[PDB]
Amino acid sequence: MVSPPPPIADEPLTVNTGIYLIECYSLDDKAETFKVNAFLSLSWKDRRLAFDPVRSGVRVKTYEPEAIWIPEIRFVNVENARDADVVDISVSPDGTVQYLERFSARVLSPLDFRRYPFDSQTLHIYLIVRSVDTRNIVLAVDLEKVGKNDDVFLTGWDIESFTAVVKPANFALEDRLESKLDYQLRISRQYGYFVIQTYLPCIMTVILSQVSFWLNRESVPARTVFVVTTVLTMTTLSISARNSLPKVAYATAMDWFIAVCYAFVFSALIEFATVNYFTKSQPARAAKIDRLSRIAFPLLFGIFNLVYWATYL
Amino acid sequence: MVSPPPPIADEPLTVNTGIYLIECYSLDDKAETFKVNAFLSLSWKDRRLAFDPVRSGVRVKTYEPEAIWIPEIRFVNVENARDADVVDISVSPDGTVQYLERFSARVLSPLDFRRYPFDSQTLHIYLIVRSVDTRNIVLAVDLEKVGKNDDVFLTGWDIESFTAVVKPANFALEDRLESKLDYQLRISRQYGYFVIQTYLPCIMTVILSQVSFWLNRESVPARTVFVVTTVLTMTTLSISARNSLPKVAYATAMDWFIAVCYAFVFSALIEFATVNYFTKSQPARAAKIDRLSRIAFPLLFGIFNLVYWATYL
Amino acid sequence: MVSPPPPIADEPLTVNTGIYLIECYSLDDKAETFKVNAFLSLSWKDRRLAFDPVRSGVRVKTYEPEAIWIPEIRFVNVENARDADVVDISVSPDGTVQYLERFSARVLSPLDFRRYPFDSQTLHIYLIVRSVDTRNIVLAVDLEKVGKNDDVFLTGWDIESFTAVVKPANFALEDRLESKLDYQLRISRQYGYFVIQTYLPCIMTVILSQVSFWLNRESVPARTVFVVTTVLTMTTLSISARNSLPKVAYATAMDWFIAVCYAFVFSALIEFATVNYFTKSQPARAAKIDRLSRIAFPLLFGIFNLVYWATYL
Amino acid sequence: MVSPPPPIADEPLTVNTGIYLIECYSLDDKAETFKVNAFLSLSWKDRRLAFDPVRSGVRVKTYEPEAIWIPEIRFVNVENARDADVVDISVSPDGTVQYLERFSARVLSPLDFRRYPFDSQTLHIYLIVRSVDTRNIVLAVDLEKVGKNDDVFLTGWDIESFTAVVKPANFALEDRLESKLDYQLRISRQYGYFVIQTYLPCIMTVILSQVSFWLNRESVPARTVFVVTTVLTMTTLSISARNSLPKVAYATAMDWFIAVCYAFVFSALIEFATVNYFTKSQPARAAKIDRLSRIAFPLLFGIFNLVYWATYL
Amino acid sequence: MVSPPPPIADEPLTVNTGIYLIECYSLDDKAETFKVNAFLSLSWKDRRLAFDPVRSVKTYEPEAIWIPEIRFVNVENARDADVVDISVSPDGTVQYLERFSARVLSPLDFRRYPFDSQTLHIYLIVRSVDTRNIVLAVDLEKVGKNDDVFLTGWDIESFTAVVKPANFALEDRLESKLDYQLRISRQYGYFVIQTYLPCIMTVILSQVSFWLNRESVPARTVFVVTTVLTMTTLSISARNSLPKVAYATAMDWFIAVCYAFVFSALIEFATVNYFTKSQPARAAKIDRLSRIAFPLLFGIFNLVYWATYL
Ligand SMILES: C[C@]12CC[C@@H](O)C[C@@H]1CC[C@@H]1[C@@H]2CC[C@]2(C)[C@@H](C(=O)CO)CC[C@@H]12
Ligand SMILES: C[C@]12CC[C@@H](O)C[C@@H]1CC[C@@H]1[C@@H]2CC[C@]2(C)[C@@H](C(=O)CO)CC[C@@H]12
Ligand SMILES: C[C@]12CC[C@@H](O)C[C@@H]1CC[C@@H]1[C@@H]2CC[C@]2(C)[C@@H](C(=O)CO)CC[C@@H]12
Ligand SMILES: C[C@]12CC[C@@H](O)C[C@@H]1CC[C@@H]1[C@@H]2CC[C@]2(C)[C@@H](C(=O)CO)CC[C@@H]12
Ligand SMILES: C[C@]12CC[C@@H](O)C[C@@H]1CC[C@@H]1[C@@H]2CC[C@]2(C)[C@@H](C(=O)CO)CC[C@@H]12
Ligand SMILES: [Cl-]
Ligand SMILES: [Cl-]
Repeated sequence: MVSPPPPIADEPLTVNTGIYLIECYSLDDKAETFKVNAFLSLSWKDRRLAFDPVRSGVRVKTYEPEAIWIPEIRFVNVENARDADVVDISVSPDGTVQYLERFSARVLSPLDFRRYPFDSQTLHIYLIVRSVDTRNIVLAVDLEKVGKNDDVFLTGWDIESFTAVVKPANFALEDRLESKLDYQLRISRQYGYFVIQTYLPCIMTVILSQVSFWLNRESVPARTVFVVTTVLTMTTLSISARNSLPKVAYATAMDWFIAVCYAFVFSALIEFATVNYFTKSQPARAAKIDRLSRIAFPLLFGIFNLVYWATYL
Repeated sequence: MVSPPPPIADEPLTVNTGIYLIECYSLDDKAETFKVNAFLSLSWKDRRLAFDPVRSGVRVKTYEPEAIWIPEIRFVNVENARDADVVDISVSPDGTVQYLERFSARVLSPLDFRRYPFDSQTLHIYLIVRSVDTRNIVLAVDLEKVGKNDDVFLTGWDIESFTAVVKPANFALEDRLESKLDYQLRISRQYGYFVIQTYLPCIMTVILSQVSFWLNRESVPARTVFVVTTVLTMTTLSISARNSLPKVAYATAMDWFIAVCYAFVFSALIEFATVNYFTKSQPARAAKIDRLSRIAFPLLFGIFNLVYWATYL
Repeated sequence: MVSPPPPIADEPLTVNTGIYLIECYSLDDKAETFKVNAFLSLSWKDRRLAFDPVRSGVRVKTYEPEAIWIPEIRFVNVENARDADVVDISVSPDGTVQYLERFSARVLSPLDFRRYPFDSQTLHIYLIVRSVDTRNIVLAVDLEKVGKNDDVFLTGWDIESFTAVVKPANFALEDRLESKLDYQLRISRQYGYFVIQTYLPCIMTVILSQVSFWLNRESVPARTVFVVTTVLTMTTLSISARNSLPKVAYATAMDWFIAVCYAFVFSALIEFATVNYFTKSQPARAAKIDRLSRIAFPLLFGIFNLVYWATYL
Repeated sequence: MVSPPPPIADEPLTVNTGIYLIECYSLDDKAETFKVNAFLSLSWKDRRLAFDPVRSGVRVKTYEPEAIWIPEIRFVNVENARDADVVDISVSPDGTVQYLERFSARVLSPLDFRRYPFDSQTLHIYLIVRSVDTRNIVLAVDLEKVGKNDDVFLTGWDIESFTAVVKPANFALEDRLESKLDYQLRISRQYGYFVIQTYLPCIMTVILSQVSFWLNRESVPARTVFVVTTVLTMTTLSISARNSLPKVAYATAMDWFIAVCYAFVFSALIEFATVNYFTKSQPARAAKIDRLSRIAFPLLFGIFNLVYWATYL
Repeated sequence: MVSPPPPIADEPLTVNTGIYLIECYSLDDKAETFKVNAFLSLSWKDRRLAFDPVRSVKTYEPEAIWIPEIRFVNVENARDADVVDISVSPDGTVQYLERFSARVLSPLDFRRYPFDSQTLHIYLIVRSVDTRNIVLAVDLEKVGKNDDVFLTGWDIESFTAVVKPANFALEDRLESKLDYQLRISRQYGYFVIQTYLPCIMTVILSQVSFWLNRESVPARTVFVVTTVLTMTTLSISARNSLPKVAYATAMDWFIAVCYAFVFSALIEFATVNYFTKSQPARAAKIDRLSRIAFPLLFGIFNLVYWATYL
């Protein structure tokens, strides 16, 4: 068929859109993609399909997508074109078409890891339509048709809300009008897992590094093993932790925690080296160094943990 | 075509459903997905298709799916629309259509890892049908048509039973009635593998850490090597083990075992540090500490193992 | 079309089947799947297609799959429906259809790792056909049409034989007769690779563990490094080795070898701890322990290797 | 249909091409591939489609691709044939066809890692068309139709520009003329990530290796632990780092940095061995060695870092 | 349609074949597969399609005329092909041209690895129909490869075809098989700096132990033990890149000899330590000789090895 001609001769055709999330899975932090399976509902007026509700003994009548003109609606931030199965098409006596499909798609949406792993994100799904030569087409949001099933889960996340920005973005693209809607899924990460995946190994490794201050200054190899193995452990945990993320330029909150832990551990190494350096000559100085490290380190570390967990919680 | 109109003018069309599991594979603990290949059987009454068994020399007659109306049956908790090959369609003289297809699909079903690796799960397969404007459609379960092939296996699991909840869940979705059935595959994990993957390295690492109490207190480096390497081994086993699971918020039984082992090992480190701290001044105290530790540690560890394996077995 | 009517009115239609392996690749131990690319040949009698060999000056005549009835043959133990390209269809004057297609498929067949890596397996490919309402259909095996190309290889394996069980399994399924053939690919693993992947690191790690008995008893740290590092090496090799297999409940022969090596190494640890425990008081006892160990350990290990390699070779 | 015949009887048909990047993702350094989703716009003259703008009350008129001849345009440096959805086809009264599709494709384009990770690249997308026997076909670039969406991101790169080389490469291939255009996406890597992934572990490992010069020369085991563990750490970081790249023949800037760090650390090992060799006889020599090393090493390292970061920044 | 009937009534129809490599990527050493994207060109004589050039090239759609079913043997799935052109000649000569991509499965010989050369094979095959026997041939004009073809780890020597095909019987029909051969040689330098250097340096490090004071037993223990475990790790790591081949590669030999030298250094340290109190002259002599023999035997070994495999 052809696009619905304008009654006002100069009126844009608006398509009322709605998405209802059925399934949400495969949120890939490294790929910054996730997979979604949902209903897409579109609704518009085409009087050419109108009919008398009394002369015609049918109350609605239903068409197949090949029978009538349907607007070409595309997703923007997606990897391939979605896979969709048309579910239903119902026309009204006045000519109002209500189209309903179920689709799955891999959406590509960038994440802000600065606050990670205490981060919240807004996943975006951009709808777009390109105007034809006969008529301009404009997108709109039917709030009645937006929502998500209750059994929608992201195993690592809390799902806050799924909403749409009602006013669309209309703009020129290659000499035609495009209309783009922004659906927004707000989510916040469940950080507890990482607490026992990285934060505990780091804190315990720092404590282990601090145990060296209580060993006899003359047993140099023991303290060497402690300091060195704790340093290498810190480095390994750092690299391991950053291996979960994409190659982002900035630093995450976990990056800061790990870097400060590395500071404390390397400071323990420098302390061990200084004390050993002063052990023969000036044993009073070395002894005082151990005494102060033994008080300062766990105190500064406790204060640091307090400021950090107070801040990011 | 269109849906069969009701004879009672107000009667819902019920679709008799059945699933027969043929193949079950690719149970991914991290993705909380598994792949299934089975028969789907549907059966309903469409009088329009009735025929004279005598005038028509056929006792059944068979149609192609394009020939007759077939209800749109969808899976809910699936990643993509299933891949199906229609196997057979048999109409009865009275108009009873019996439809049979074979499908494969990737089902997405969440797992409860709290008791892991001693966990049981119910994998769900939700069938759903959406009512059309001419008639409401309702799902039901033909028990004769439910089951699973004997050579169905989950390499890591024992399969208990495959049953269906007979009463469906009917609800409103985007202004239409939907009918949902819940097929339930009950399975229980075979934990033995993990016993030799994680639990043994942990137990042996604890014993190794305890060996340090029997080394001469003056040979500080040896005990340092024991304690430190055992601590780092415990940390490595913990991280490694938790790397097999999805980012669940809670803690598994394995988490508890590993955490208690880590408690014992780090406690052995603190013991070595205390003994070394009291070795020059008050050697009687240090000696008494080792004397008691050699009895307490393996005893508390044996008791703990008793409570744990007694509980989770 | 429709299925060939029976001449005996009560005679089952047999389909003569054959598979000719062209390519065999991607044997996945963890997934218990492999990919196969082969010929499938079917042969049956449809009198409707018969013709006079003299009146018709053609010796065979060939049809397209859409032209004639073709039996719906399905694989059982497969992940998706196969991908098939029809190669040829030739009818005989008497009505004998010979159909030939080339297909690729991902077959799922469980492996028995108990004897691994000295294991042999039977990979299964189950063919099946479902009876229609007009006639019962039964599978059979045409040995002339079974075989494999000589350049068929599964890297890391010896291919013994590819045969078929001639008598099929006929059984009732959802009120219809099904006919199932069992094609069997017998293979045996090439263990030599693992000899240099796991067995040598273990044997050398045991020898290294035994070196500790010859170091001076007063150099406690050296022996500590030996015993501890060798123990951790054993643990690492065990975990690494079991990482190649699926989560099987049982233990493989490699598992037994590694476990016995761990027994010897941990026993060397206990020996080092005992000798160190008796080094100050009763130096004769410790000396005797080292003296005996230096003979017993490598002897018991040699005998063990003798029994093991004698058994599994 | 067939291609538009030439008016000059000898004139080549040019197709005006444009690509508008919508989505850019999955830049795989190891595979040297990336995935792209964009608009492809083609424009050519087919006087067979001309029409009177007055007799025909329409100003453009739009066709389906099956209705009219469309040039076979292929990508060269792609893995599979692209996936395209035709978006619009608009003819002008003069016969000017404007075709617009949206496609996704996996482009294969080699990278120059010599300056990695301080590298810039030009990703190429080569368009090509093969001439038919009725007419030669030539490609051209419509600058109005080239560009990229503002929300185009490579989660690790700065995108400089997306341009086209206007003069195409025309050449003979298998006895027909081929016409090839070169679209060029210029990008430059964000190296900061690697600074904290590899460069910091290396620098800290070097400093740690230098700490050994300040330990008492008599505590030989401590210095041994330092030097040896730092050497193995350097080796591990080197291998790990090169594990991110494809098997390129040449050496990267990171390769040079790591190799120089390895030089400094192994030189620290040789220094420790020499000092230990001269510790009993000629302690003055050993002392002089440590005294000089403590000044030389960190100076040569500082200067080295200055030249390196000055050069590659 | 049906296959072209023979003019001699008993003559086989030959199909002139050619492959032109456009794209070559994803050579997987572990899977022994590679991916190829190329032109396939076929040429044969069908007089039924001949025509008077004066009364009337002319081009058909593949559905319009009979086209021979040509299959690849050593492939995982059937290729994906887009027909590019079909041109008939006045005499009936059909020239068909398609562009295809396929994942070819071809075994590699790792014995000389990583100094190995390989011949990747692409086997074409055609099955004879009941009306006529079909035989394959090679149109040299139609064989080649684009210049910008690269294997990101290999030097490409040549791409040629064996002109004489292999004809044989398969399930009661004649099959005709062509062997296209892509000769390549591996660029070993990467492995030179991935494994061989860590091995050589690990051996040197193991040798440093002979110069430490014999009384400092723990230091030498650290050297020997860590160097041994490093050797083991490098061996396992290296063999993790290859399929589970039965035989041994040249890298296997280099790593095995390095392991021999390192474990020999461990045995030397243990012997010296065993004789340090009683017979210190013997231990001293052992170190004296070792310090000369080890680096000499190792240098000579490297000379023979790199001389041989280059
Ligand atoms: C920072 C630097 C010099 C600059 C690089 O070579 C790195 C070393 C690391 C070890 C440091 C050394 C400076 C002197 C220190 C602090 C010694 C002292 O207490 C001096 O009395 C003990 C450890 C030594
Ligand atoms: C907990 C803390 C201080 C707070 C952090 O720096 C961590 C260390 C770890 C080592 C501990 C130390 C406190 C004092 C201990 C218990 C010593 C004593 O028995 C003193 O009698 C031996 C080991 C020492
Ligand atoms: C097995 C056990 C007890 C049970 C767990 O606590 C683990 C320890 C590990 C260290 C063992 C100890 C038993 C006594 C041993 C063998 C000592 C003796 O030869 C006594 O002469 C040296 C090392 C000691
Ligand atoms: C390079 C070489 C010989 C050649 C291989 O066996 C490797 C060793 C490594 C240890 C080196 C040795 C040469 C002599 C050195 C430099 C000793 C000296 O200062 C000599 O005064 C200390 C460490 C020794
Ligand atoms: C090969 C064997 C015995 C057989 C297995 O238990 C493995 C050990 C490994 C350590 C070897 C030992 C034999 C005796 C050696 C060579 C000692 C001597 O110099 C003998 O004087 C030092 C290291 C010892
Ligand atoms: Cl579905
Ligand atoms: Cl393309």
